[PDB]
Parts: sequence; structure tokens; C-alpha cells
Amino acid sequence: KMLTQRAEIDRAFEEAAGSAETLSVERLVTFLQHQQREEEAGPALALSLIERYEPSETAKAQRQMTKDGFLMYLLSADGNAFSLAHRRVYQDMDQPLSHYLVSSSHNTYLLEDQLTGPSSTEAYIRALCKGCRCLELDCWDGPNQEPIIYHGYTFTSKILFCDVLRAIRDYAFKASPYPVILSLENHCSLEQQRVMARHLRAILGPILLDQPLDGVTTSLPSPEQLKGKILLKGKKLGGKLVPELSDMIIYCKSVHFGGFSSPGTSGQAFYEMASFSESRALRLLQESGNGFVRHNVSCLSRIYPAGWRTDSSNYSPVEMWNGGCQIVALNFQTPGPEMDVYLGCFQDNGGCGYVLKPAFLRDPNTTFNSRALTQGPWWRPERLRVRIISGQQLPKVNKNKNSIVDPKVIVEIHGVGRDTGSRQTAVITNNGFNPRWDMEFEFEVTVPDLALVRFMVEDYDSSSKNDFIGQSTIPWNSLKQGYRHVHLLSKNGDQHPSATLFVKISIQD
Ligand SMILES: [Sm+3]
Ligand SMILES: [Sm+3]
Repeated sequence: KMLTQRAEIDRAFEEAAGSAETLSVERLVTFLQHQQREEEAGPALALSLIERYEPSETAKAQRQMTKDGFLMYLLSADGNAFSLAHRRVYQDMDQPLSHYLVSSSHNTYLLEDQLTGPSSTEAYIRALCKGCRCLELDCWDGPNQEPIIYHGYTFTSKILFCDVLRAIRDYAFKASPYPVILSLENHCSLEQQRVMARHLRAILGPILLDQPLDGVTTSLPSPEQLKGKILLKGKKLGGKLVPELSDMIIYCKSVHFGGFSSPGTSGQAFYEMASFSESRALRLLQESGNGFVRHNVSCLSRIYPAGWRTDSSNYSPVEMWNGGCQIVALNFQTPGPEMDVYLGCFQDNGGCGYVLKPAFLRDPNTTFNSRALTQGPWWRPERLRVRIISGQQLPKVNKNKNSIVDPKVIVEIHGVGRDTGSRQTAVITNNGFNPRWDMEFEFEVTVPDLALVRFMVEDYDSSSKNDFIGQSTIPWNSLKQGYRHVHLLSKNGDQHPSATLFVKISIQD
């Protein structure tokens, strides 16, 4: 009569049933296909839900759904605002690497700042477990002929190259079976480069991709063709680099950006990879546009934090993704809206690290440009309507010494320039347990395939700004309609024990 007794869960259930106290399979299929806008909505689905969520056994045997089970469903995997069908790998995985968005880390060794902070294998472990696929090892000479990793010329803690590798070996495929790219930033002496080469082949072993693939000769292989393998990125012999090492760079030869060009008469190759500071990438996306998109169809593009970000702060990755850029390196060790939109995007596709870019970005001859949209398959404007109905059991350990929270839900649309919007509810004074808002927002999203819906919850405070409580980012095409519950993740991406936001989602054309 407290934890339960969700006024709005009653308000939505009676709506369903009508005048009955339970949901007939017939009535349910109506709720599912009409409210829940379910394409599967038919007797069979409606029955799976009853058998998979109905608490009352009798009401389950007599093929019905009670308010208890109606709730048990809404709070469940199936009730979630994030398409449960997407919690599994479900996209084409036979496209070239340049047709995927690779989950990328920057200065992975770092656990904190870029100047005096610690470096730890824990950093590579934690990143790999967040499904990160492209790691970064800044290699340098170490005492007694053993290379070390650390952010050169700073007081950042140093760690052993070998240790870092053992760590990568163990956790590389815990969260995904898909290929991990080890970006090497070499500074070691030739004798220590030889050491690096010996540890790579010795520690990594068969997991390492030492030789090219037969048949792959005109374009990068696929995540499938490289499953459970690791490839190395770095400089490759143009003649200060040991053959032992260079022979290991096969599909990710580090090159300097020499300009775009299109398939018409020679340019960068599918095995070569340019890199860009967030600033430069933003410059080229403005000056070149689809010149860059086309460019990323064939080759991989690695983006990386500006240098002025010693605080290990991050950049919004969306604008980079919109330009086809695949290896957008962010400081995973830093909580913030940026890493939020980052992992959120990557929870998609079973959270396997690789995410197939929209078809218009895999078109070598595409004329798409995120900063100056034209007409094309990309322009397919919808209209999202989100009813921030009722949040429940919102965190409150942020202020250990007990009192009460002042909640407010911010809903923001992340996407192409035009679609980049945001809204928010009124603060519900002192109530994090059963806050009610019943407020609907409305967004117009011209280019949905590049959009992500972010539900964020704050703690209004005139003391120290509106404190962060929890949030959840859902990629547009992964958003479910009707009545759903949004499960709030913590500041570290760790889904809170039982913190959610009940909402009603709608998408019209
Ligand atoms: Sm570096
Ligand atoms: Sm308060």
C-alpha cells in the first residue's frame, strides 16, 4: 500500500482492462499493438508476457494479466524504454570496419588526469569491461630493458607494458567477442621495441593478428572476420622502427592526413588510418562535409581529445559520429554527459563495441553533410512525445546523512545540429521516492538515425547547483513506444539498484 499502489500504474491498467480487474489475452494484444505500438502484438506475444511476468498463477493458467503482472511487465526487460531486442547483437557484422562505430578509449592507462594522475592496468580492465574495443598504450623506454606506459613528460604514474598486456589479454573479450584494436604510440628504442614485439607475441599469442586475411585485399575486413582477435595500430616501415614490430601493423597503418580525394584517382588506403584532434575534425567536417563522410566509408578515422584537456575532460562524440568518424577516443575515466551519450550509443547492438553506421554513411557516393543538410534518405523527420510521468526510488546516497532530494527530469535530444534540443520538468520539492510529473515534452527530429534520446535526473540545489542523480541514454531507433520504464544508470554507468522513470513514449511521422 506504499511501495506498490502506483496511482499511475492503476490509471494505465484500468485503461487497458476497461472494466475488468484482469487483462484478457484479447484485451492485452490491444494494449500492446496500440499503446505499446508493438509490431509483434498478437495472441502469442501477449501470452509470452503473461507466462513470463504474471505473478498470480491462476490468472496465468486462465490466460489473463493482473495489475501486479501488468506492472511486473512494465518494470521488466520487455517494459524497458531500451529495445530489449537490441540488448543482443543484431546488426550486419560483415561490413568493413570503416562501416562501424568502434568503442574508443584515449590514454587508456590513465585513471584520472593527464598530468600528475595514476596509470593503472585497472584502467584497461574497466574500459574493456565497458565494452571498449580500441585501447591506447603510450609506449616509452623503461629501466632494465622493459618498456613502460605512461603519459610522456608528466608526473603521471608509470606502468609496465607487459603487465598492461596481460590485463588486456584477460579482459579483451569478456564483454564482447569482437576485435579490439590496440593503438600503439611508440617511443621506445629499437632494443625495447624488440621487447614490445616479444611481449605482444608472447603474452597475446594466437589472439594477435600477425598476418593479413586471404581474400581481403580491397577493403578492411569485418568484425566477424576478426572476432576474438586483436590488431595493432601504429607506424609501419617506410624504409627508428623494428621489423619485428612493423610486420605486426596490418590493417591499421598509422599515417598522417594528406587530404580527402574520393575514389577518383588514388588517395589513402583502406589499411591506413589518419587521426584528428577534436578541433581539426570539427574543421574538416565544416569545410569538407560529405568529403569526410565518403572518406570514412572506406578508411577508419580516429579522433582524439584536444590537448588542452589535461583534466581528462571529454568532447561530445555525436558531431564526430555524424561525419562518419569511427574511432572517436574519449576519456572513459571521466563521468559526464559525453561518456553518457558514449556508452548509451554503445549499449546498442548487444553492447558489442561495434555499431553499424546508417546506410547513408556507408555510401561511398553519398552527398550527406550533418552541418548543411539537403534532401535524402537521411531526412525523415519524426515527432517524439515523451510523457515524464512518474520517477521512482531515485538514488539518495549522494548525501548519505539522510534528508530528502529535490528531483527534476531533463530530457534532451542529441543529434545533428538541427535536432539538438532539450527540455525539463519542474522540480518536485523533496521527494525522490515517489515523484510525479505527468509532463509531456515534444521534439521534432529531422534526422532520427543519428539521434539519441537522453533522460537525465537532477537534484535541484541552491547550495551546489542541481546535483546529478542518474540518467539513461537511448539511441533513437532503439527507443520503444507506449508505456515504458527508464532504468537509471549511475555516474559510472552502473545501473542503480531500483531507480527508474516511468514514461509514455510516442513517435509520429
Ligand atoms: Sm597518447
Ligand atoms: Sm531537499
